[PDB]
Amino acid sequence: KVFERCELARTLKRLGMDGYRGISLANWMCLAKWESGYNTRATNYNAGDRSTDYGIFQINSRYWCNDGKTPGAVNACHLSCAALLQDNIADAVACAKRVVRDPQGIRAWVAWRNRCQNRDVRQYVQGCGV
Repeated sequence: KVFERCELARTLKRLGMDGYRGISLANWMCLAKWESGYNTRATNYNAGDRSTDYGIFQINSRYWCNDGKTPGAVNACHLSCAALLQDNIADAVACAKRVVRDPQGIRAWVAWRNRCQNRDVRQYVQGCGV
């Protein structure tokens, strides 16, 4: 599913993402935007380490979810990477919260640092009433 801006915003907010660990809703929105364009079926394979990024937040199979074909894989989120390509993003949000619980925070995602960190990200939530 490809969420519309404000539709994604109201959802992430009801799932307790606004301010989760000091991270604003606008920031989560910015990450999802550049990471997948709000598309839950996004995927990206990394030939270097044989891993794949899944979903709207592009959660990597090497450390977070199990896709069954990644070497030295950990399943820190304890779920199938397939659960991360579903229309209902409850599991993706839950695993996203787990990722940011590590010392690095949202900085774990290179795309967030390059396109969201230290920049005005207000446009992402203006007009949604969140």
